[PDB]
Amino acid sequence: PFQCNQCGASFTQKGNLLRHIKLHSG
Amino acid sequence: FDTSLPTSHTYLGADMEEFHGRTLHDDDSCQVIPVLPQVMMILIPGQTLPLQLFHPQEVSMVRNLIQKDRTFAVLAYEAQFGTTAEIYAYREEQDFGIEIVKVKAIGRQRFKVLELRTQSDGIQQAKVQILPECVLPSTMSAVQLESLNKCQIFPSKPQCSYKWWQKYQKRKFHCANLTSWPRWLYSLYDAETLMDRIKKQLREWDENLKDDSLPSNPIDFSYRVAACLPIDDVLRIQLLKIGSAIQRLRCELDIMNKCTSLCCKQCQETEITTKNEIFSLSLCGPMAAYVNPHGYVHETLTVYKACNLNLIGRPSTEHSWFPGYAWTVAQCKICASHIGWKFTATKKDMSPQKFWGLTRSALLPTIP
Amino acid sequence: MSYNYVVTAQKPTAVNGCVTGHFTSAEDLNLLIAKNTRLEIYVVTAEGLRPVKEVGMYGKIAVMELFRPKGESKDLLFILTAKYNACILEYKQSGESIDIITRAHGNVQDRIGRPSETGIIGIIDPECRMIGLRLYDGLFKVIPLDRDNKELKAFNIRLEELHVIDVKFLYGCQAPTICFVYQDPQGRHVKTYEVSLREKEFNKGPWKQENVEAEASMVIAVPEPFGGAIIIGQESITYHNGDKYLAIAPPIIKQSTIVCHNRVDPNGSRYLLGDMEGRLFMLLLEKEEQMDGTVTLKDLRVELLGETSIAECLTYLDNGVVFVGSRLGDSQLVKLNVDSNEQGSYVVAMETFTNLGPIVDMCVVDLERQGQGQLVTCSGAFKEGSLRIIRNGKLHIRTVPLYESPRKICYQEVSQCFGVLSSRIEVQDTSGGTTALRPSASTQALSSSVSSSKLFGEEVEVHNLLIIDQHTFEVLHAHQFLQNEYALSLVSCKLGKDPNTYFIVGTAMVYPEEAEPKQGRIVVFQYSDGKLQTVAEKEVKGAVYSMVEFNGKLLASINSTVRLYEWTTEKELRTECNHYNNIMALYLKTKGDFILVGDLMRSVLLLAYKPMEGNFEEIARDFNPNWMSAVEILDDDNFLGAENAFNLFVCQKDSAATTDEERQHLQEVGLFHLGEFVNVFCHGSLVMQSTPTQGSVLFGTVNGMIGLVTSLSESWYNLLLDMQNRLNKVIKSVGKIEHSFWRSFHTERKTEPATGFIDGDLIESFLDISRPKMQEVVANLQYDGMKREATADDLIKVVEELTRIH
Ligand SMILES: Cc1ccc(NC(=O)NCc2ccc3c(c2)CN([C@H]2CCC(=O)NC2=O)C3=O)cc1Cl
Ligand SMILES: [Zn+2]
Ligand SMILES: [Zn+2]
Repeated sequence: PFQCNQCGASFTQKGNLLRHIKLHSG
Repeated sequence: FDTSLPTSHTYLGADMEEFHGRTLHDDDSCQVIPVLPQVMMILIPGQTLPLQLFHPQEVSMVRNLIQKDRTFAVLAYEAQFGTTAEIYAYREEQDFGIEIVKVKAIGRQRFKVLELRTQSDGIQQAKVQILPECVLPSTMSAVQLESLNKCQIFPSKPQCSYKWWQKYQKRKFHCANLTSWPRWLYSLYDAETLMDRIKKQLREWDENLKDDSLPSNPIDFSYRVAACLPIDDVLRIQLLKIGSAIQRLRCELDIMNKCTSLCCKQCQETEITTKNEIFSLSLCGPMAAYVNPHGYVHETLTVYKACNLNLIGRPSTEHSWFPGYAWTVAQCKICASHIGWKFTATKKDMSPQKFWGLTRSALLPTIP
Repeated sequence: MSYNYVVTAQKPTAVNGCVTGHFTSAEDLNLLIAKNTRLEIYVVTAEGLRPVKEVGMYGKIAVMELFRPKGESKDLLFILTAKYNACILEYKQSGESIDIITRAHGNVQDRIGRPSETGIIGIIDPECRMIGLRLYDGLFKVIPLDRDNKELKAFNIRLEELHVIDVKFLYGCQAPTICFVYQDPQGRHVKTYEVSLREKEFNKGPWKQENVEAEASMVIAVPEPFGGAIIIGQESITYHNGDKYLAIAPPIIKQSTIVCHNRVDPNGSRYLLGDMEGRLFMLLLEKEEQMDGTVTLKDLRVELLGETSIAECLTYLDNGVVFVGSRLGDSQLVKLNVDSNEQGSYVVAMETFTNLGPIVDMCVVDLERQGQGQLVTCSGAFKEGSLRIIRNGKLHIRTVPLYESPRKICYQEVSQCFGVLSSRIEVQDTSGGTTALRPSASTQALSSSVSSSKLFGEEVEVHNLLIIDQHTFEVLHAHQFLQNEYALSLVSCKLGKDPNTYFIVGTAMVYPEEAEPKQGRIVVFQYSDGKLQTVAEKEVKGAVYSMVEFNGKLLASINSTVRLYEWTTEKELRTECNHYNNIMALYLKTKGDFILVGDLMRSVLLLAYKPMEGNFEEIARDFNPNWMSAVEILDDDNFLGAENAFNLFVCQKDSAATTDEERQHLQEVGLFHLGEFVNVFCHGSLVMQSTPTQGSVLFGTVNGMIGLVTSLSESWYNLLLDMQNRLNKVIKSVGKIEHSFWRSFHTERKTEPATGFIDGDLIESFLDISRPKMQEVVANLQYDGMKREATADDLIKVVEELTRIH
């Protein structure tokens, strides 16, 4: 259900997307 | 594959407003221009840029700019150098309550920051001077025998090409015997020869027509080549800083000849691709620019194969830049950083059947 | 903070213009020769040229023509400058005083435009009614010619054909008519126009366009009674007169291309031609009387008169005496006999004129005086190359022919010999190998050798190293390199603790398939016992553009790398350090521990050597897109260079700058318009060895001019600048051309006033003016420990002291 706004990948756990966001960030 | 399609950015929605008039400022003149905050790319003159305006303040600013010169500025980040962008394509649908504005612009000129100011509203203004574009005369225009001046005009260009180029070099740089350098040294600072060499290099990435695909002006040709080279932000800004066309052409040729490896930016050691695999699928060149559903801009480069990547997600045709293709998210095998997507066709009889589109940002050129 | 002083030690000698006519007197025949900035007027007699007048102009003469408008006893002169200064002059003689008075003057530059590829063209209508100039593509400038046009007002006319190759007015036409050969995608064509002054327009000409040969390059206007035009290309010569059309394709002229011509008979029965290889041909037109009195052309013929110097412009004087001016060799006077000699040549040489240009390299040596220097230069090209020895007596000049193209030279004192890099052309052999064209100095040496190998009819370059005795200048030895090898640099020096002396040569391997060479050699030879032996050899992946000796080590430039080599006791080159640049290091100079690196687009770089770290360290840089031809170091702070538009510039570094950025950038503190393409710089002097001037730099240029540059103190610079300003208001310049405009820094896009340079010629001209003018000049002036009203005597003494340097 979860999906990253930037890369578009689909995730399932909130922590997964939280850590994913850091990859393409400042 | 009819490489014409990706240029049109048909995924925007078509039915786009068109403008015919263009405006050019004066060289060395100082002008005040607004700066859009969302944009972050290092725009180059002649390159097309799509954008999706969401926030109400920037939407209103764009609406106002429509009737105005339709121009703004993009800063190549601290900001010292930037590029003016003229907006030519505009559309608004307003669906979903929010005002989703879709725009397409093109770079016009290069400027240097003189002063930057911030207003209460939130948008930023900047006064800047327009850097000039300098073109040098023929290197043999200084030393010359006037009697031989009648031999400068050559017959129209048609194995055969090699012989014609040898004759051209032997005849144009004759008076080089009056200086302390040979002809082949002067040939390295020639616009036509460098352009021909760059055409030969590009021929391996496409089956395009030489006459129509590229312009005949050294400045336009140099900017077009620069707009389609997988180089870092530092390299691109260094290219932009260059003033003369000959220097830019030489730098582009050096980059093409030397830089052969493309590695993960984050890792800096995980090799990803080799230049030999670089192939173009859009007339714009091997690397193009697109916009995601949420408006973020991405520079994408097409390659037949990749390596050291992990695939997540499932194929989906939603909002795909490439018509008739799906995508799955590709992360670095080491750092898991996004590198791009894998595109696989859903219909057969496609050249190719699958490939990879890697974002420019994650790339890092490496010289073996 | 430069305060430099530049003077000319040898006036230019290369000839780029020659015209004949009754100029100084209607009863006299005059020959005018234009050599860059100099105009020489001779009177031709039975014995030969008798010099009469010689003047210098504030410009490079680009167009020169003699015309005689109705109502004039004798012809006038029309001159144009590369800066678009146009002037109409008359020769007036009053008693024993001779002067040139400017009938008219003006500037014919356009604010916006692009100079044509083929260059400036000027023409005068035969009836003497207008002047037609071609300067920018797509436009044709017309100056009406009237007695009350002293301002030279001109008007432009639109021209549809962008690429005009040639254009000339036609004789015997009712209204001003011009025939021109142009090019377009279809091919090359010849077309005619009639110029209307009343409406300032073009009108359809007599005969319509005719498709011409795909290489037509020369147009000659045949005078009455034949009229029409003659078009000369590589493989044929044609004559067009409208309905008439007569062409020939002789098999003699296909060897080379004709690049000059000159009418001989007043009625146009015959004409001369010369090609790039020196051949001199005579073209004959056969006259037909028709059957009703009217005459018409009947046939054309070509005959090879013979061989001479590489002609730049021919001219026929009288009684078979032909003056052949050359930009590469020596101008000659030759005689055309009616009977050929044993060989077959019809031309017999009579005289010769010295011509040092083009000077591709030079050196300063002390042969016998031990206190006074002398100059050795490599002049000429092709079969005109030679060595010139120059010493103060006017300058005494000695010549040593080589019959091939020299490129570099150096002096080895120990062995009393000169080492010269040279090249010659060989025609490919259908059976394999190569064949020489003539006996050159590289093949007549007493002893010869060929380098050991390692790793059709088209010209091929063969490079050689020649060892020449310093006394008899005989070719002691010759050495030949491999095939497809190009020798670039030459150096003589010791290395390390080795007490011997060597010649060090850099070569690049070049093939007609790759842009960059990507392979080359460095070779160390030793000369002794009358024999040359290869002491050492090394291979480098690149081309060695330049080399220098650096505190007992060897500094080389390989593509974009600067490499320092040390000499080991085993007689081998061991790498010491490297430094990678972004620019091809063409020009290398050194002084103390500082190094100056330059490329072909004026990208100057300063480097220093750190013994503690044993590696280089960038100090300062200066990048500005423009063509550079040379660079030299004056002292630890100032640097001199020659750049596009025949300009000199001087850059400086501020040692005491507060911030790193300020001291990381070079300042431009000197600009000057020399008017010559400087080719080589050197340190030395030609006078016997506390003085106002410190240092001395000799520069040699393409036209054959030698110039001298020195430094000055601030007070002297101010005094000389004030004197220059005062003098500019009392000197009657020819054509009324402002000195400041002439010496202003010039390019295609920028133009700035001259600063930091004092023109030596103008200052030294102070002695020629009359005493009352001298008194007027120094009026209300201060001079030196308490400043006082300056007197003419003090300035005269100062000027003599200054002119004593050169
Ligand atoms: C109104 C709305 C409805 C649905 C979604 N869905 C999503 O963002 N769903 C996740 C999603 C987000 C961003 C992107 C993608 C999917 C796919 N993609 C690339 C793939 C390669 C290509 O060629 N075209 C692309 O654009 C993105 O940039 C969003 C909105 Cl704003
Ligand atoms: Zn993401
Ligand atoms: Zn990674």
